[PDB]
Parts: sequence; C-alpha cells; structure tokens
Amino acid sequence: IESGVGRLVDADMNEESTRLKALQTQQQLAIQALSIANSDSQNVLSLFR
Amino acid sequence: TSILTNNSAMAALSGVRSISSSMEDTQSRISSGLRVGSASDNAAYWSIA
Repeated sequence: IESGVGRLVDADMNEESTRLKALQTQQQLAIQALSIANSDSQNVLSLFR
Repeated sequence: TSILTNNSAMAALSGVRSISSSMEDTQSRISSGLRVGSASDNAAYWSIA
C-alpha cells in the first residue's frame, strides 16, 4: 500500500532537474530581453540633441 | 525646397515604424520562445499545438 502511495505521489528527480535547468536558462534569457527592451527606450534622445 | 513637407522624413518615419514593429515581434519571440506564440501567428499550427 505504501509502495502504491509512492507510485502515486513520488516524482522522478531527473525530469525535475532538467526542468530546473531549462527554467534557469529561460529566466536568464527573459532578463536579458527585458534589459534590451529597457535600453531601447532612450535611443530617441538623438533626435533632440 | 518646401518647409511644409519632408518626403525623406516621411519615408524615414515609415521605415522606423516597420523596424519598430519587427523589433517588437522579435523581442517577444526571444523573450517567450514560442515561434508560434499566439493566434496572430499561423492559426492552423497554433490550433494543432
């Protein structure tokens, strides 16, 4: 019965590790893209010298 | 030379608008992945996904 409880409730660690690495990479890319978007705004100053 | 109209400036404005739209699309695409990210993309592939 506790083996069945484990089968219903336990999770494989390898897939979670892969997801953690993927989400860390996605967070890094999202942060870089957000920084680029923020830096995009101030380019308009060249028109107004 | 007319001080009331500027054809070169208007063409540059249209070019800037096109570049801004393309940059926004690519920035969202790189932020969230998802080459087909919304229904505004290829509708059939979005529905299949």
